[PDB]
Amino acid sequence: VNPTVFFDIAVDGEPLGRVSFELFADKVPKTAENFRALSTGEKGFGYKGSCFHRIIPGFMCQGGDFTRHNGTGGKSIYGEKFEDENFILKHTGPGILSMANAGPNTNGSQFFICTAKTEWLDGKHVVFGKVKEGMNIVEAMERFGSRNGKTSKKITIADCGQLE
Amino acid sequence: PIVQNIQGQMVHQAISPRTLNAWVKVVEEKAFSPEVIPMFSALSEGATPQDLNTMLNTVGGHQAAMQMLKETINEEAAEWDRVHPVHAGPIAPGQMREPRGSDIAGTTSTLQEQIGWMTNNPPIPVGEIYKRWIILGLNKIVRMYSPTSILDIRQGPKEPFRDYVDRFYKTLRAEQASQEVKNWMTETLLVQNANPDCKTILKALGPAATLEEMMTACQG
Amino acid sequence: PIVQNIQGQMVHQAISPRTLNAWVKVVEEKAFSPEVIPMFSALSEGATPQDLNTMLNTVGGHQAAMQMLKETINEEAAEWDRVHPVHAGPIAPGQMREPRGSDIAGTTSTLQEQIGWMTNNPPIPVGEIYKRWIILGLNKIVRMYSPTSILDIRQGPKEPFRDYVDRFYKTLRAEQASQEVKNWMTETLLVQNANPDCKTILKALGPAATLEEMMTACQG
Amino acid sequence: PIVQNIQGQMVHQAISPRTLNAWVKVVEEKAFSPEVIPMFSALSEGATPQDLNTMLNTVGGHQAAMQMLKETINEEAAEWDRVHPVHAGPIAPGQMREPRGSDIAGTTSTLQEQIGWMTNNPPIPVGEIYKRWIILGLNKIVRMYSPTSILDIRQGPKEPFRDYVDRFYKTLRAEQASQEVKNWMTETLLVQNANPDCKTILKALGPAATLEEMMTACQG
Amino acid sequence: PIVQNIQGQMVHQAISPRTLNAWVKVVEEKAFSPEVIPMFSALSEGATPQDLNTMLNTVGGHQAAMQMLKETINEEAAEWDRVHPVHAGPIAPGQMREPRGSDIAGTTSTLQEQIGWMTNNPPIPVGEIYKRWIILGLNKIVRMYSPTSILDIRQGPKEPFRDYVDRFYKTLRAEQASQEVKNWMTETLLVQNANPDCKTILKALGPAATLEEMMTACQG
Amino acid sequence: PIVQNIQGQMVHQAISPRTLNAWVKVVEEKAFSPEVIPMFSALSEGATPQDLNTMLNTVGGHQAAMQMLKETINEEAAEWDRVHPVHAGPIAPGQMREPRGSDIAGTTSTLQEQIGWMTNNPPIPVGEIYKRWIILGLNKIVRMYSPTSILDIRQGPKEPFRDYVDRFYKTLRAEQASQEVKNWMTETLLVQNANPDCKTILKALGPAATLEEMMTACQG
Repeated sequence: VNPTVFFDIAVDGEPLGRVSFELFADKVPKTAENFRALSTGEKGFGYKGSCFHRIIPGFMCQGGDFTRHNGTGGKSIYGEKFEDENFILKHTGPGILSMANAGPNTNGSQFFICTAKTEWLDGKHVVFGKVKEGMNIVEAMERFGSRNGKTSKKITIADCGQLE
Repeated sequence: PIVQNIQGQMVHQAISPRTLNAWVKVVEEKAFSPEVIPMFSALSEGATPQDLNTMLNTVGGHQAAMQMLKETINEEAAEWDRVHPVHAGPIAPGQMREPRGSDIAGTTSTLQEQIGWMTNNPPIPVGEIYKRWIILGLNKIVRMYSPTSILDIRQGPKEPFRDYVDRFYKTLRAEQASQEVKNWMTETLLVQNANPDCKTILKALGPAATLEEMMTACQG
Repeated sequence: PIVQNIQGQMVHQAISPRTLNAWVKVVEEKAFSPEVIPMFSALSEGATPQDLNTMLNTVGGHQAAMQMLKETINEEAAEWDRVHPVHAGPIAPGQMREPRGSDIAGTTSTLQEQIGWMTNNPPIPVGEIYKRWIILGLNKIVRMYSPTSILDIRQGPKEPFRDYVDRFYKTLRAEQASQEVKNWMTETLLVQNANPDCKTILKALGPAATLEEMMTACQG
Repeated sequence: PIVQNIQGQMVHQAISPRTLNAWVKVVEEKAFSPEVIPMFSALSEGATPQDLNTMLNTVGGHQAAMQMLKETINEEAAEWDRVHPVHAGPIAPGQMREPRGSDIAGTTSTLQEQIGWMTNNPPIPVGEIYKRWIILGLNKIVRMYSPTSILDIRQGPKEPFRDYVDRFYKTLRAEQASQEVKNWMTETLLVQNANPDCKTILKALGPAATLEEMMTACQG
Repeated sequence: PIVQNIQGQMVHQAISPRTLNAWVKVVEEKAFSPEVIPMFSALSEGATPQDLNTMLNTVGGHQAAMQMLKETINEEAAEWDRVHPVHAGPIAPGQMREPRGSDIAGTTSTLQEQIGWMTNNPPIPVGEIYKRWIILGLNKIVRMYSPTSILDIRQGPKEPFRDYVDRFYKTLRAEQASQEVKNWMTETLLVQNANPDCKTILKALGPAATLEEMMTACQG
Repeated sequence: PIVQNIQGQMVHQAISPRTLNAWVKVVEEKAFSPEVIPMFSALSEGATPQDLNTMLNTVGGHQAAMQMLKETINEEAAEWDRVHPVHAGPIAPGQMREPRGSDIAGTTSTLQEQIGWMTNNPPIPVGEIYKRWIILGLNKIVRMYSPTSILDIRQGPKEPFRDYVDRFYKTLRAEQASQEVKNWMTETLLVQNANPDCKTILKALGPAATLEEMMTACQG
């Protein structure tokens, strides 16, 4: 019933590990379909070969800008941006997958994986999934980031797709 | 157009002459009216860009409309190439190179490459993108064919209310400026331009009146 | 529309162009007759809401009637939402999607969601619900297109009983009422509005006589 | 044609009676209008030179055009044989010999040799070259059927701009000039040959004139 | 109206007389114009429902407009009661009960309850809700006090373009039917109703023309 | 507008009604003149964008000028967006996000966000940027409201030099041009357009004579 997608992560081309995500399509369906479809690449464009452009140790890893590769772009499967579906789920801990945005109703394709409990984000970013397998791969990724987000090595989504 | 098999996979299939004949006949007989876009979308479901270029080049006559459609497709392809630059260098073995705007149009690519794009893993919907572009072009064409503007509608002293509302909604569907603007128009302009007798019969029902009672008022 | 595919697994099969051409032709040739409702119900058996939207968009002309149809579909969706709101209850162990007024009308529901709602166990009758709505709308349209009231049906001085009863029953079928009202009307109105020459003949037969007896009586 | 079996070897298939009937019908019905070349390229896809020769021979009438097409095919075959040497002698097994011009024309070969040349590795597009020759011939034919020239089009005092540009683009599609010269023609003569009123209208419109704004300006 | 102190907390403050005097003067001197709503929203920032009932009851004259505003407030209060139903069962220790639709207006509640509602934890914005209702009522009032409709605008042969566009935008801001419909109107109705000479001067710039060049064209 | 509050902590203080009344009076009597831009800058020192929106909404009449101002604000917002791109993503807990092009105009930015952007360290100059935009708009409007051009200013036969130079400098200040161009414009236009007797009187003083000597020349 709820889809599961994976990401095979790479640090400058060396394979690092697989993170897999359960998308809560039963509560945030339109948000979950957009991450699912961008992971499969079935609509022609997507995450494969994009990188995490902003990694802040102890906060979150952000990625998903496949058009401009630096947080200023990305687009959804419904157009460039769409509404905040709802705020049922909250940022309760590491592994929560939440939507990045540029204020309300500006969701595109950027997402962030929390590596800590970030309750201040509640009510401001839609949560739509959580890490299933691979959280120590997300944790190891932190080491390649910095206080301001700049990463030291290129961290890419080498491959991604749907598992179930 | 691609068609699924018994085991679920799909492979290219030659375009049926019946589809082309029906498309050309409906274009000739029904000219360029609002009801060509649904039939076009229904006729060419899953059609490759070559099949759409066939269905467009095969339309004899109305060459100005076809040139408008070609210009619209050209602008959409240019915008697609600007928003999605293609990478250079060697391409991965498990991935086929991504198409450009002129190749999304299907102008400079072979049919086998279209089939590989459409049956890739994950599949790339070039046919759906080019169909969306053609549908936008056809919307602009049916906008151009619109005979009269929406504001110039005024019912004659003898023209029945049925013909008036028919003409009104015809040019309204041919306008397609927006949805909420259309909703405001069907509230205001519909009752603003009635014949005085039936006009006051409609005003007797107030703005809360629906179309059914609006018509059966002036009926009989 | 989806169809049972060998073996026992329903897969989506797009609407065939020949079906759309048959629908366009029957709407062109027969306009809006009482019989179209059965032809529409038989041309779209088990159709996804997208197929019914395609068949309602492919119509040419009669835009007023299509507008009444769309408005009645909206009203049925509104009433459906009102009759089927989410009241608080313990969550079900198994979750199945749910069709909204807008999810049933095929406006904001993607084709995959409708295929899911149809092929899932237990199935959600979205197709039959949308067909009931469209059939109610078509009944409204065909009862509006009635040229004259059933009360005005009267036989000419030399008009044969054949054409008289044909036209009378046609207008009665186009007319809308309960079955008992029709049972009373066929006994109170048919014999009275007949031509006096054959009216005496029908009166000589009896009040509760059947149609065939009167028809063979005034035959010739 | 050569239909590619699903997940299997491509199998040869005889041309469909439906395809041949549609071809002979469009020939008989529309004579030689500029769209017969796109419709022919659509009907004949992946077809062998035997199939193309059959599709050409089934045409009845217009024997002058048929003889001109055969002469064009002969000239193309002569040029091919002149600019391509033909090898002879013992040929290694599993490798077909050098296709001559008379063989690529299909006049001195057989279906077995055609399928062999179309299945070789790398494939040799004998069908795609013979179709190119047939399209060159059909282009010569449609140029010969052009009733009036392009430089001699003048808009009538009452004939509207829509009809004028329709005739102009039809004659442009029939024209034989290269695409680079074809552009300057539609840029200049379109506004240089119109009636004085909309001529001054488009002159006030000035440069960057596109068909949509031209037609919206010449309204009324 | 509540006011913040040095420590940061807020407490009720008596309404200043030269606010009531300024409001009464601007209401009488300017009567009803689109620029009374910003003045009202600026004068009573943070005012309790009692203060708004004061500012409304203090308006002598134009009693029909005040009754319209009272009726609009009445209907708005009923909708709030219908949309949210009070919950049953035990109430949390840190929370206490909310106001009703009629008590949002402050008609049946004392000032201390309003202050407790506005400075509660979390605060309840009854003042902002009643201000929104009053602003909607004032919008309807300034709609009624519009002296013409948007369609009847036609510039006279001598009336300058400046006065025409001033009247147009005045009755357009007084229309407030929508925002995108306003955007379509300012494109179509603004260009459609000009004096023939300046009309064709504006047509010389095409639809891409902006308002500045639109006016400096007819200027001088 | 925010103001330095004892001690050293800026807190939000709503706009005073007396300031709004002064603004309405200066836009009632002075209307649009060169002096309004300086008066506006002094009445709105350090004002949040909401206060400037309130001061621009309270203006009654002159709707064309307000629309020009709104459109120029939109243009400046688009240019700011094109020059200062805003990156999407989660915000830092300590610092605020970079304001977009429409967050400056107070359209979609809540008052709290603006207060944050102003009181934060380092501060974001949203108020001064929006004031620069409004000042550009007001300059456009006051250069439009000029009745005649500076080239048309000419002295009457008996019109004293006082009124002539006053009107000339008033029109020159209302006119829009670089100060470097004005330096030549004055020395070329002031003496030439004067009365012949006063023309010779000023030419007797010299070309580079100052304004006071030129004045005391024809004094009385």
